[PDB]
Amino acid sequence: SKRQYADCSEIFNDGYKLSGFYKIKPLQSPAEFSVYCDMSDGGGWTVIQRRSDGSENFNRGWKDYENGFGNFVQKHGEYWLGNKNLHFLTTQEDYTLKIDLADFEKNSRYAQYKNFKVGDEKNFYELNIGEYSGTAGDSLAGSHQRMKFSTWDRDHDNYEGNCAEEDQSGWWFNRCHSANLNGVYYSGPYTAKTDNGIVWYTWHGWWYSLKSVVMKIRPN
Ligand SMILES: [Ca+2]
Repeated sequence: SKRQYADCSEIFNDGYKLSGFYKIKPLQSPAEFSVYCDMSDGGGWTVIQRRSDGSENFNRGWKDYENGFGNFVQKHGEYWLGNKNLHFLTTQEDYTLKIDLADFEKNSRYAQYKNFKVGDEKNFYELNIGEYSGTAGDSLAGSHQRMKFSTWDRDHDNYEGNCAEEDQSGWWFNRCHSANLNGVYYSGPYTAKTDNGIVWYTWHGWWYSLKSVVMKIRPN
């Protein structure tokens, strides 16, 4: 006789108002897992990805991105929740995605997308996003195309080479000059053979890497 919570909004609505790591288990997820719950923006945000200081290596393969990786104890650690957990999370409810972005110049923006859904493994964790809102600009647009997740070892992009092999990261890739929040952690402006930093091109360039990123979700 144990109690399980489907996501962070159920935790917040049940009276837990403190931000931090909690155990949740989406309905069809076979096992519970630790997740960061951000309770500060009206409460009940389940953090699915975080970028903070460049500590974690995001240049991983398919199964690493499938299972999740990174730090799950530190308040400001970096992690990727995991594509299978993303699927189980988003399939149990209709969710809004919020992306909080910050600068190396004390500035912040955000983007919000309705109807955030990640498909199952057989469909390559396809990304579904709805209408855009916010202040960062919509960098996930080029009703959006339905793109599949790609890693260096599993190429599912619309580019001839391997997008994920060049950006050293997994993402829902289309053509590698789009936004990528799992890119290499640089300090603002950066130089390389490709734009493989953490980019939100509507706000900063394709050659300015952001300071912190928080991708979180909450029911609709
Ligand atoms: Ca390809």
